[PDB]
Amino acid sequence: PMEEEEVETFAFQAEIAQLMSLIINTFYSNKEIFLRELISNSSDALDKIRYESLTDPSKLDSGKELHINLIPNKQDRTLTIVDTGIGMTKADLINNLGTIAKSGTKAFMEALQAGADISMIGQFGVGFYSAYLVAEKVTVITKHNDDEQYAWESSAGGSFTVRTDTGEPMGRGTKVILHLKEDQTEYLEERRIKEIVKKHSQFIGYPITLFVEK
Ligand SMILES: Nc1ncnc2c1ncn2[C@@H]1O[C@@H]2COP(=O)(O)O[C@H]2[C@H]1O
Repeated sequence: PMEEEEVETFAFQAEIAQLMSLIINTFYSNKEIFLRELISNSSDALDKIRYESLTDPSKLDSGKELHINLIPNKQDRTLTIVDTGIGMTKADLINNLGTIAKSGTKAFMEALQAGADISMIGQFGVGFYSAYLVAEKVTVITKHNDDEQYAWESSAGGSFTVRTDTGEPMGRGTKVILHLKEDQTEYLEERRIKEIVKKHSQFIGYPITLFVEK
């Protein structure tokens, strides 16, 4: 019997959409920073669950260990960043990843046309969009204590979708799946992945594990 599923389609805030287009349709050197950005956010989410749980231990019922996994997959050209942080609720997703204006956006987009490195992206608080340096399509699966597991997704172009996730239950945390663009498969190489972790994500304060298929 046929399953039904609710999809909600949202427009990105105008300047996000401008920023997203700028990321996708300009050449940038040094695109490797995208991974530093996503580890940072897991690091943030990880600090959050750690602190929130000192207030309330039961918040770790969804899992005690707080870590980041990196999962490259050469068959489907996805690199997946997994954390056991606080996760995002449906409203966390909609507000935080595209809906609500960010105050840095205009300044950063002026900083790029003046010729700053896309490295600067973190300090303007629009670092998540660096995913678009290397990915044609991003999926975010997220599970917060206070909420059901949701999937956000966007091929840029002005829009993203949210829906309840029907895939594997995660427990608590965030899964960012980068569907990588063809010319960017280097971020599937465990050599390359190790290189950039050690270069840029040195003193994130949670263990990081790379899983290599073979
Ligand atoms: N891995 C993650 N876990 C929890 N929340 C996240 C994650 N990635 C992004 N977010 C939310 O998306 C937001 C984007 O801007 P900020 O990094 O300031 O804050 C980020 C978080 O609020």
